Amino acid sequence: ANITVFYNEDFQGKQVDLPPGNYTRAQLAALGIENNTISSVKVPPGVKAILYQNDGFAGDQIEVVANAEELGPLNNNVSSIRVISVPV
Ligand SMILES: [Ca+2]
Ligand SMILES: [Ca+2]
Repeated sequence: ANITVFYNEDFQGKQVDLPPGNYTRAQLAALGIENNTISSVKVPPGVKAILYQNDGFAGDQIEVVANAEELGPLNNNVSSIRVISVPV
C-alpha cells in the first residue's frame, strides 16, 4: 500500500505515509514533507519508490523495494518521489 518516509535514519523522527502516486517538491510540502529531509524509508510488499534529488522526477535517484534505514548520498537530498504499485 504505502511507503513511510522518516526525517532521521533507522526509522526515527517525523514520519508520513505516501500511497502510490507522483509527488513533486510542492506536493510533498503540502503533505508535511519538507524538501531534502528524508533519511529513511519503509517499503512493504506490493509497492516501490523512486527518490529523486531534483524536483520534477529528475537527477540522481535511488529505487527502494524494501526497508532502507539509510539513503547514503540521497540522505536529506530528496525533492520529488514516485510511489509505484508492484502487484505481487
Ligand atoms: Ca533527514
Ligand atoms: Ca533535493
